[PDB]
Amino acid sequence: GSHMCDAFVGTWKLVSSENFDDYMKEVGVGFATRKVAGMAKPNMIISVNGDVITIKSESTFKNTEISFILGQEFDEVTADDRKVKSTITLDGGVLVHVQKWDGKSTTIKRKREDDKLVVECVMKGVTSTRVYERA
Ligand SMILES: O=c1cc(CCl)[nH]c2nc(-c3ccccc3)nn12
Repeated sequence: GSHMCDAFVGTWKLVSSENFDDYMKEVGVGFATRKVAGMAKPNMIISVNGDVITIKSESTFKNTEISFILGQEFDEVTADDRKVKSTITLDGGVLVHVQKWDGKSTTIKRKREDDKLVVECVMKGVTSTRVYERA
């Protein structure tokens, strides 16, 4: 077993969002993508197999999947079609995901809080909070 498995593994559904449109604006997502992505109610599937973590997002907008080893940079094509260099670490029980592209950076933190999995996305000074519960 691991901390990761106990905390995060499973299937999660989006229950609330705050400031997601504003976050996407800051990131540079265009109007039509923001509108359609903002309507999505994704299920997010986290699994662990050895050192490899997989995060899969299924929605009516886009289905995405990343697999990675903590601390090891990888190339990620985001749902909004940015080509980014990503590194994900586990810091004090929080999954911290940094994406770098075009001289820009954004950080996505995923943590447990009570029965929720809380996703905080930060771009410059703008934060969006997305709350998931077990499916
Ligand atoms: O709703 C979002 C938005 C972003 C980045 Cl824009 N990333 C993200 N990751 C997740 C998520 C939620 C639950 C489990 C795994 C991942 N939700 N989520």
